[PDB]
Amino acid sequence: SKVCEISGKRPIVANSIQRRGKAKREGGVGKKTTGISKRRQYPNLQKVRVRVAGQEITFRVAASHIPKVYELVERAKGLKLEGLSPKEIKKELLKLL
Amino acid sequence: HGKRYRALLEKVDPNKVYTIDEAARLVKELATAKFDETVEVHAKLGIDPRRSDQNVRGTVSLPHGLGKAGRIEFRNDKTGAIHAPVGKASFPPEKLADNIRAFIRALEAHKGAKGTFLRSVYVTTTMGPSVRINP
Amino acid sequence: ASEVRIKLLLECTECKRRNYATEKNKRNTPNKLELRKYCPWCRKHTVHREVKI
RNA sequence: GGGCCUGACUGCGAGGCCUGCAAGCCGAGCAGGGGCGAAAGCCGGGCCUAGUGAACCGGUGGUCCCGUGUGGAAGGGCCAU
RNA sequence: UGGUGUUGGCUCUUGGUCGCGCCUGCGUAGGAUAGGUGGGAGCCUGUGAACCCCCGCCUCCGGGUGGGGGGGAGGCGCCGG
RNA sequence: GGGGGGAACCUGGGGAACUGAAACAUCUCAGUACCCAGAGGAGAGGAAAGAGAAAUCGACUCCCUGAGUAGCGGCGAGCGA
Ligand SMILES: [Mg+2]
Ligand SMILES: [Mg+2]
Ligand SMILES: [Mg+2]
Ligand SMILES: [Mg+2]
Ligand SMILES: [Mg+2]
Ligand SMILES: [Mg+2]
Ligand SMILES: [Mg+2]
Ligand SMILES: [Mg+2]
Ligand SMILES: [Mg+2]
Ligand SMILES: [Mg+2]
Ligand SMILES: [Mg+2]
Ligand SMILES: [Mg+2]
Ligand SMILES: [Mg+2]
Ligand SMILES: [Mg+2]
Ligand SMILES: [Mg+2]
Ligand SMILES: [Mg+2]
Ligand SMILES: [Mg+2]
Ligand SMILES: [Mg+2]
Ligand SMILES: [Mg+2]
Ligand SMILES: [Mg+2]
Ligand SMILES: [Mg+2]
Ligand SMILES: [Mg+2]
Ligand SMILES: [Mg+2]
Ligand SMILES: [Mg+2]
Ligand SMILES: [Mg+2]
Ligand SMILES: [Mg+2]
Ligand SMILES: [Mg+2]
Ligand SMILES: [Mg+2]
Ligand SMILES: [Mg+2]
Ligand SMILES: [Mg+2]
Ligand SMILES: [Mg+2]
Ligand SMILES: [Mg+2]
Ligand SMILES: [Mg+2]
Ligand SMILES: [Mg+2]
Ligand SMILES: [Mg+2]
Ligand SMILES: [Mg+2]
Ligand SMILES: [Mg+2]
Ligand SMILES: [Mg+2]
Ligand SMILES: [Mg+2]
Ligand SMILES: [Mg+2]
Ligand SMILES: [Mg+2]
Ligand SMILES: [Mg+2]
Ligand SMILES: [Mg+2]
Ligand SMILES: [Mg+2]
Ligand SMILES: [Mg+2]
Ligand SMILES: [Mg+2]
Ligand SMILES: [Mg+2]
Ligand SMILES: [Mg+2]
Ligand SMILES: [Zn+2]
Repeated sequence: SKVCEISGKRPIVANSIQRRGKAKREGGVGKKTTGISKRRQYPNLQKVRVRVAGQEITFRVAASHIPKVYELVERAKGLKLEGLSPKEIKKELLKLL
Repeated sequence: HGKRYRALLEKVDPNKVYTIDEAARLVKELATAKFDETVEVHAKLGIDPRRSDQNVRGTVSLPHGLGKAGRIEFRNDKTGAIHAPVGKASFPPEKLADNIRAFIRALEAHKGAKGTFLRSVYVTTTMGPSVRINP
Repeated sequence: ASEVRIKLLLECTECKRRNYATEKNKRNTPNKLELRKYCPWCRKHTVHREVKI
C-alpha cells in the first residue's frame, strides 16, 4: 500500500497507545499508558480500471477518491486522446486535476 | 359495524391529526342517532401500572358540564388509560370545543413519574369513529 | 474494623447532613444506630441516624 | 449492680511531655448546644501503655468558593468521610 | 477474529421493531371460551335476520371467529340471578 | 529544463540509545544524534476561516520582555507556552 495517484495520500506514522485502568469519568483512578510504539496507517488504496479512448487505464487510488477518477473520465470527453498510449493518456487525465 | 358506523367512515380521516378548536366541528356530523349520544374522550397515559403512587385520583369538570357544573369523573385502569364523559351531540359547537378544552388539561394536573404523560387522545361519539386530535 | 464491625456515619435527621463517623457491630446492633448529637449546622442537638459510609 | 442518658460533642486551646524531620502524647480554660447530679461538680469514649499507614490518584455527602467574552454547564477548591 | 471500506445482481426462508387491522385470553358459581378497566337503553338489517353449502382458521374438545353460495325480518344486551 | 557538488547554516520526510527518574515501564534524554530528499545565498514563514476580552489589536520573521509566569507532570524526575 503506497500513495494515492489522485489525492497524494501517503502512509502516515501513528502511535499505538496501550492503555489500562478506568477512565476518571467512569469513577476510576484514571488511565495508565502501558505502551507506546510506532505503527503506520496506510491509505485504502485500490485498483481502478477504466476504459478511456479504447485504451484500458488503471489508477492506484485511495477508496476515498474512487469517484474522482470517474469525474476525470467525464472531463476527458473533450480531449484529443485518440491514438495515444495508455501511459500518456493517464498523464492527460491526471493533468486535469 | 353498522350502516351509520361506516357512513362516518368518509366523515373521518383516521390518518389525520386535528386541533381542539377543530375536533368539535367534526363530532356533530359523527353523532347522529334516534337517541342522544355521549361523545367520549379517551387518552393513553405514561406511568408504571404497578407503582402505587403513580395513580390518577380526582374529579373535574366545568366550564359547562354533563347534559341531562356537572362534575365528570375520570380514572385510569390496570394498564394505563382514562375513559371519561361527555360533551354529547349538541351542546353547541365552540361551546363543545370549550367543554372539550378544560378537561384535557384536567388529569395533567395530577402528575415525577416516568414517561411523557401526553400520548394518544381520541375523541369518539356514542356511535362514531375516532379523531386523533392534540391534547 | 472488620467485616462484622463496620464503619458508619451519623446523619442529622433534620438537615440530612453527616456530622459524625463511628463504628458498630452489626451482629450486636442490627438496627440502625439512633443517637442524639450536636449538629453544627442546626446549632442544636438532633437525633442522628446511621447511614452507610 | 441499677436509674437517667449519647461529651464515642461542635468551635477553639494557654502550657508542656517526647523529639533530627514528620509524627506521637497530655492538656487546663473560653463559647455553642447538651447529659447526669439537690449540689459541689463531672462528661471532648474505654484503668493505662498495642489494635496501625505519610503523600499521590480517585469515590460518596455537604459547601456554593473558582467558572477561561457573558449567563449557565463541564470541571475543580473547601468541609467531611 | 467482529464491524466497516474495496463490495455488486437475483431468489428463498427469515428476524428486530414501529404503526394498523383482524383476532387469540376456559382456575372456580355459571346461560357459557369472562384479558384490564370503562362508557353506554339501545345497538346490529333492504350496507339483508333466524336456520343451511365451501368453511381461512384457532380451540382447555365444550366451544371462539370469518368470508361468500342458500338466504327475507330477527337477533344481541338492559332487566337480573 | 533536469542530473552532480558545496564548511556550516535552512526546510521537509523518517528517527534512536546511553542517560535522568539515585531500580523501571508512562515520563526523560528529544523530535536531539543520525539517515534521506530539497532549497539558496540564505532557508522557513507570511497578508487572518488570527489573536482573545482589551467593547481591543491588525501579514510574517527576528531580538528584549512578559516568565521559569500560565500550565503540563508515575502532580515524580522534570517539561514549559
Ligand atoms: Mg492503538
Ligand atoms: Mg496518566
Ligand atoms: Mg475496483
Ligand atoms: Mg466515502
Ligand atoms: Mg469521629
Ligand atoms: Mg460500639
Ligand atoms: Mg459550618
Ligand atoms: Mg457499672
Ligand atoms: Mg445501666
Ligand atoms: Mg450506668
Ligand atoms: Mg431528660
Ligand atoms: Mg454532640
Ligand atoms: Mg503547643
Ligand atoms: Mg516536634
Ligand atoms: Mg494514631
Ligand atoms: Mg459550656
Ligand atoms: Mg452543665
Ligand atoms: Mg437539672
Ligand atoms: Mg455547671
Ligand atoms: Mg474541656
Ligand atoms: Mg498510635
Ligand atoms: Mg507518585
Ligand atoms: Mg481529589
Ligand atoms: Mg458561583
Ligand atoms: Mg468560609
Ligand atoms: Mg464562561
Ligand atoms: Mg457568576
Ligand atoms: Mg468559552
Ligand atoms: Mg441565561
Ligand atoms: Mg463540587
Ligand atoms: Mg461542582
Ligand atoms: Mg482485523
Ligand atoms: Mg465488508
Ligand atoms: Mg543543485
Ligand atoms: Mg524533521
Ligand atoms: Mg530532520
Ligand atoms: Mg528503529
Ligand atoms: Mg529509556
Ligand atoms: Mg536511573
Ligand atoms: Mg542512578
Ligand atoms: Mg538498572
Ligand atoms: Mg520529546
Ligand atoms: Mg544537493
Ligand atoms: Mg538547482
Ligand atoms: Mg511559502
Ligand atoms: Mg488573502
Ligand atoms: Mg502592516
Ligand atoms: Mg518535549
Ligand atoms: Zn442538622
